[PDB]
Amino acid sequence: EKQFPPALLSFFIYNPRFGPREGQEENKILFYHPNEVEKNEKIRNVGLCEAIVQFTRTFSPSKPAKSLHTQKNRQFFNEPEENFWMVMVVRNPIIEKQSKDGKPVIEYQEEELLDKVYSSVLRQCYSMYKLFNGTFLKAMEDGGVKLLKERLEKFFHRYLQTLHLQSCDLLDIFGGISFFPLDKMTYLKIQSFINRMEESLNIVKYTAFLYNDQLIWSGLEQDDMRILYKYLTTSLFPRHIEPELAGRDSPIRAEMPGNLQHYGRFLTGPLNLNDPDAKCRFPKIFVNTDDTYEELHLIVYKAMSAAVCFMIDASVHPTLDFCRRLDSIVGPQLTVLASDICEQFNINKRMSGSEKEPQFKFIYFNHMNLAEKSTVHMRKTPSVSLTSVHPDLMKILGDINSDFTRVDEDEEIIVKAMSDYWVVGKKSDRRELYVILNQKNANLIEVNEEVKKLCATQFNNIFFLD
Amino acid sequence: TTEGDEEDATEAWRLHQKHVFVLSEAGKPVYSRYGSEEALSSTMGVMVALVSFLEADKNAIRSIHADGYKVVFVRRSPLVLVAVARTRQSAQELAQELLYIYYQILSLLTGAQLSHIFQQKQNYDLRRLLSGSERITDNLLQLMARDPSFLMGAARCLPLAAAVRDTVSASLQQARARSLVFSILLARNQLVALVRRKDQFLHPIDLHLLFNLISSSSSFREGEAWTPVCLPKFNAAGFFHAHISYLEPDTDLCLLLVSTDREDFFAVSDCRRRFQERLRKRGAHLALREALRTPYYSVAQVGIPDLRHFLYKSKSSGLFTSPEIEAPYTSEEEQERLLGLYQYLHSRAHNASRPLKTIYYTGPNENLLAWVTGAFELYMCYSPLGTKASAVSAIHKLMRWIRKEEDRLFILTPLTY
Amino acid sequence: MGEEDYYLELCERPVQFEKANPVNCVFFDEANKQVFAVRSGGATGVVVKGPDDRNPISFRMDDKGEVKCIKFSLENKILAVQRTSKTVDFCNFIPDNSQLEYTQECKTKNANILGFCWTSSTEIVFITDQGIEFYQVLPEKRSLKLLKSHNLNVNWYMYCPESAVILLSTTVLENVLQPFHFRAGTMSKLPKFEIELPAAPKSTKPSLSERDIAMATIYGQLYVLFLRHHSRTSNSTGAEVVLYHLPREGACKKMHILKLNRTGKFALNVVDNLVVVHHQDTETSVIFDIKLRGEFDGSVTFHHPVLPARSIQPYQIPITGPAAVTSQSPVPCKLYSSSWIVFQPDIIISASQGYLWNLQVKLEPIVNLLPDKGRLMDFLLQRKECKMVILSVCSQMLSESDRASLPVIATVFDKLNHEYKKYLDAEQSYAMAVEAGQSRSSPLLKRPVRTQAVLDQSDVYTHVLSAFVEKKEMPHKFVIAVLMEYIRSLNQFQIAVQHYLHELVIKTLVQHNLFYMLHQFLQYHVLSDSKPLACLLLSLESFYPPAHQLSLDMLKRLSTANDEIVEVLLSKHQVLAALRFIRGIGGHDNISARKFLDAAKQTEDNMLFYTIFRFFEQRNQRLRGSPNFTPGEHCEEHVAFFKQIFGDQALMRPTTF
Amino acid sequence: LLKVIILGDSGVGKNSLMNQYVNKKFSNQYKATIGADFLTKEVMVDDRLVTMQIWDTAGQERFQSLGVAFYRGADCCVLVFDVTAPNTFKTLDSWRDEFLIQASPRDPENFPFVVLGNKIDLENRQVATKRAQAWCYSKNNIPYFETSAKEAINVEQAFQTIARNALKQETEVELYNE
Repeated sequence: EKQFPPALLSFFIYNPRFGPREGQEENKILFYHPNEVEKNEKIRNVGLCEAIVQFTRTFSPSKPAKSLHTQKNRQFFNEPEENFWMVMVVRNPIIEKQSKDGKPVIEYQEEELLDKVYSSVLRQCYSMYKLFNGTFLKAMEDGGVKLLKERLEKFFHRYLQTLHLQSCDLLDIFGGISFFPLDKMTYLKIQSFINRMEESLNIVKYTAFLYNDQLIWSGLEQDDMRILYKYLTTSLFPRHIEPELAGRDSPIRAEMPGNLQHYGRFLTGPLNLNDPDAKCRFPKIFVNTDDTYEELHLIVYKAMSAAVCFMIDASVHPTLDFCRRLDSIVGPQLTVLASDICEQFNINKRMSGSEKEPQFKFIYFNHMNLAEKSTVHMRKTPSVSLTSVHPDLMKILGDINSDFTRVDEDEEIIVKAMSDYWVVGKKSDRRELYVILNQKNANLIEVNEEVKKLCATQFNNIFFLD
Repeated sequence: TTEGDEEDATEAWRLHQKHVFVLSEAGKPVYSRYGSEEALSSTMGVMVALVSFLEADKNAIRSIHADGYKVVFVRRSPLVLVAVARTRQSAQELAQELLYIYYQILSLLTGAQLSHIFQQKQNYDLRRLLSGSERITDNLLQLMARDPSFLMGAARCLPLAAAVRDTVSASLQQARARSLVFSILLARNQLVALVRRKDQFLHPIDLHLLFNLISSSSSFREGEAWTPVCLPKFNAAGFFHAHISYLEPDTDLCLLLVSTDREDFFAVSDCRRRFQERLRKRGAHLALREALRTPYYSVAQVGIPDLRHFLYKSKSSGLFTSPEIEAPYTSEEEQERLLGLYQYLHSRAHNASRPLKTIYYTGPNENLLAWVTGAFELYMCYSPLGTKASAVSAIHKLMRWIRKEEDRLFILTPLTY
Repeated sequence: MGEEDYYLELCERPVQFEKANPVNCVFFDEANKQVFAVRSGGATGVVVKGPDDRNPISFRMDDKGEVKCIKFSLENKILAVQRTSKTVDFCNFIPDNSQLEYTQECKTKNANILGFCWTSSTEIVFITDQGIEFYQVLPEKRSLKLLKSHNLNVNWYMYCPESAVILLSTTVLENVLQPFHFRAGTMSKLPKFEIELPAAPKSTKPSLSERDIAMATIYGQLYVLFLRHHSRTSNSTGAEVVLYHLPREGACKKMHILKLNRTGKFALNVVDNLVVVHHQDTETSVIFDIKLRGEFDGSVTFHHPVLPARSIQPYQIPITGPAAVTSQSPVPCKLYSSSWIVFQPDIIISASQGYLWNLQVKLEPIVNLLPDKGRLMDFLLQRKECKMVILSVCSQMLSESDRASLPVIATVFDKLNHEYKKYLDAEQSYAMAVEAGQSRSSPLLKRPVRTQAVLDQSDVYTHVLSAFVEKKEMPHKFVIAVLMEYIRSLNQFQIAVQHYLHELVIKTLVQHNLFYMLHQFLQYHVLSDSKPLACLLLSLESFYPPAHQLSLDMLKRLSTANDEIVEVLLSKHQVLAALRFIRGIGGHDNISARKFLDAAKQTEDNMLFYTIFRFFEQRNQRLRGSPNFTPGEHCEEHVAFFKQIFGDQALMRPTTF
Repeated sequence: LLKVIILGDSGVGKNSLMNQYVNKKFSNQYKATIGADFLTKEVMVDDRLVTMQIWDTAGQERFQSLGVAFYRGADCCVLVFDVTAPNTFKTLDSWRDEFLIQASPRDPENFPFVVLGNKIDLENRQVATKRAQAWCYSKNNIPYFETSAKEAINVEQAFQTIARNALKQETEVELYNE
């Protein structure tokens, strides 16, 4: 038996104004992955997506198409900037089953994908590109279609190698910032330290403060912090924490001369402060791309577990003297603070005794501070987490989420699957809470009671219904 | 004529909620539901290309989704059907609605006669073969939007007296002619009794097409008009024949005698009176008329506070019951809105991959429960101020009122010729 | 040098009296701090001037010989005069009354009175070269009943009134010290101790004069100061002043040392718990603090001078006398004159001019001569009257001219809140022991006095942070940093954060359009819950939209603000949600049929509103008794929606039992 | 109604060549002259109203395989070739070939075509009109018309003969299929 999971069939970006006249149709395509496809096939897929948009603009001239479904692919569109359409073509699952005549046959499981997961992934692609490389039209006014195409290729040709659509789920519909639980005292200490640092480093312009890969503080705005958080916890922290799991024989840790009086150690830019000609290659992000359009060097300094993200303005080039001074200043302070928060978190974990695994496996998301919590997803690998419950229940949660959004009010949907698994979901006060209860032989009232009990244990200070 | 009128028209032609078009595999408009058949070629020219575009590269267009309104494509050998809904209906349900429209076009003229007239010339205009008979296919959507038998795929039997049903069904059972297959006695979209040829089986899609046939035109009320009809789900090959005695000139109680040959008008039309006479002399005709005086039973009879409507279907037999939808859902719009909710629960509890057996939805409007088990599918609809305890209590109270009053509101014994 | 250069000033209203001339003998009583000027010549006309005394005590006595010493008892009731070598006279002093001198001679015949000490209002000690004799005065009887005594060889004596201790130098080298205390008219023995001597030359034997010892009351404790001059050698570390701690119980222990880095003559004083030393050779004054962190060599604590040596502020004596009509300039008294004599505490007398001064410490000038705000605060948290100057520092620490680094502000606030926390703990313990049933006559239950150092949030809100925030000169990031720094110090010393501080943080966070900062401070519970804060957030609904929701859940976390939640939900038109909420707590029987469906036609699904009227009696009809509402809540008037009515509802079956 | 497919050639205002006759921007782009343009008009032909549904087929070899389907049930195929170009005349006997192989109507030898020579206003004509006329005569009398899509002359009569001959053909279709 074979269960072919979904997989990125294609991805492209076009603009239906470029090459307005025939003989110039190839000028519509600004990017196409994979690039080895016959040119006529490129223009056929682009023509089909543009035709579908032009079609569903006959019935609602303001709301163009958002996804097209077929037998072997679902194609999700997106218009992030005026007339710059992106399209992602995913492949439906396949059940390949051996027949008794000796010929195994393929059945395209047409109705197994969720529109929301992959539309979110597509908008996430655009927003990550926006963070790391500007916008689409600013790049145009800067350097023409040639520069636009070059930037698009150089970013996406590498980015799309880390879209693992085989494991996309609800937590991608969410796209949230898993916060760290802290009390008044430690959080105010963190504010004191951040103000100290930013004032003793007068060129530092913005700041973020992560702990254990879970955000704590964020100087940036809200729309520009979720992308940067996804980048920090997907592509920055795992690669630079892996050497501590791969051992002394790593080709990067060997060139990492640490400091003895403080555990401070960089993660971007000059990673080894002793080589006197170390280069200051800091990643360079774009924030507030709507109003002020700032370009900032990103300096991730990581103590034991905590991690400050300083954002220096564009022109102010940090010299290696600046990096040595910054380490000398921040290392001891950040080591003290990281030890403080680690001790506090350990003591708070011990204070909550080892009660049996909470029989409600939930998922929580807060549409305003983008907090997000889950005990159905286990961190098997820190880059992307893998769930801990049946895939059937995950698709059930997907269907529930898809049934919610139709009106933005206080709703709740309880369900019992034929495995007798109870699945609850509430949407209220701009929050969504999905719960799974493996309670066999239950009834609706006991299940409502159980959701009440979990809500009182964890979200008591979080508005909800009884 | 200035373009101002055309502008006002097409600006108000797109807010309609259930645009349905059906066209031929060439690109010639067969049927257009809310628009003129002339303009909505050019548009709907697009509609065949998009299908024949994705058909080139070993694929098929299956649906388009904006945010707010789906657009569903369905293909059958001689016709493609496209439905631009604006509702909360998953792609599958709209596909079922289009398949009903297609099985309807199959009922107007046989389905082995479409393959033939389109394998002979793909140029064949089909809007001048099934011309005039649009309101047979234009109301079927309205029945699809108000009557809940479609979403449930079962016939709603009339709540007749326990014994009177046996008498009327016996009067039916006696008049068995050789050129007969089914004898159906329906009363205004409800199934009083039915007697099929022995060891035969009817399909609810066919019953609903006959319901639409009768409820569509008014001619059926004057006298016995002997008409042909093919029931596509039973035998797609050839025609059947049936005629329509609206028994009492004031009320509406038609019996159906579907037959196997075309010129048996008299051999089976005798069965009309050979049936009516014994029933009328039994006096059971008076009890039938009296039950017909009020065929809809409200929900207050159940004696349940916080309960606005319900549907109940018995998997054992295959029929269902439902009160009159009356209290807030009276406006012909709220009727579809409520109807769409049971559509949601029925699709959500019958997803062959992931099946459920208890739902509950506590919204900013009617909040509903949907129980399902081996024997029966029970769907309800409350008032939003209903605690879960109150709903789980009403779901046993109503079930008791059903199991107690069952034999009155159902058809318990299948009658065979 | 301007006024911003000196810190030791003199009294604005000094005591001017008749100067010292061979006819008018002048003496001083440190116990009562009264100067006697007696014009002899038979009719000894004595005038008495004190610091508090409004009208100088003027009177006449007879010249019964040369007057040697004169002192009044406590409350100034009894006068005692030593005029002879063995016999001291006394007078029950009633003003405007003739008093008979009664004479008492010492018990030991060959004992010579050095003087006397009015230990209390009715008891007195006589120090003779051969011992001490403690009597009590019987003025109406005009006799002295000898209470106690002790015969001992003596070089000289010294008396401290506030601690009421006599000290006697007995050994010929005067380096052995016999102290004696007095309490409740009872004499008590204090243990003897010894003074180490510095290196002496072979030209004489160094005699420890009366002028080398002093007694002081520093931080409530009794200290013995000895002025030890380092004889001139190549290793001359300058002269010093050693503070032997003399406890009321236990051995007198050398505890503190004071380095002068000078050689010559010195005049000591104690002003506002500081030890002031004047070097007369170069007219310099140095202040020592004993509670400032000093060099602890493991045995004793050494202290540098707190500030750089300066001269006492040049003083301007106000003109007095009948010649004051002419425009004469003020006379500046001769600072550091050789006629300046010192008495503990803080009393300097000038016979050359006949003036009396109580040296004082100004605190504004130390805002400049000491920049280390850490030590500066360690210094201003001990002196009295330190609230105006501490607030001036705290507000100057934030002006753009002298804007201080942030750890400096953190340390300053930590010290202020340490004082505040001490006061709060003392007050809580007092109130708890008061409710615990302990009486006021208990020596442990005294209400803790709130000193001038304690700066509660009211002060740091009125004098520091309000103007600082409203000045709009500082970079707003600095302003919010200072605010959250104050709040951090507070929450660290486990103090309650007054809600108005949170209102200030919100005012500032919104005024500079920092909104996600407000969201984070709300999410992590830095701006704690309240009804007024919820009102403020809800008011902010226009600028930053989620604030509305940020308010709502706040109200929910209150659990004491139900009706507020209900009115805000009615405002947001979530009628169904308000209803499903009030039915949750339990008030669904007490609610009014009016509001929920009189605010009905504003959402127009009237069964979205009339589900409820019958429901309104589906709960409690048994209490009243009617299908439609009666005037129970004036609802009998409020039947006005059944006009366009759809369907058949029309009444509740009024269940009555 | 008449499903008329208008074979053209890319290069001559393929995106503005047909828009004179239908007099309205119904057809814009929906896989249109990148796929095939869809545009209609009512004609009064022998006092009968005919509904011409017009599919301009893009000649791009990248967009050609959609020709097998777009040619189903054709009532008239109209060939547009340039009088100023000899190459699209040489191709005129290869125009009909692919159309007859893919559309494959029942009776191809008499299936109605119409040849249209556009851009007559432009000077320096390379194809003598008589050349195309002789092609038509040797091709079983396919009606031909010279027209100017920038002048809108005589194209109405081209659609006129389209609709008349194809009305004969459609009466024949209904007669055979019954």
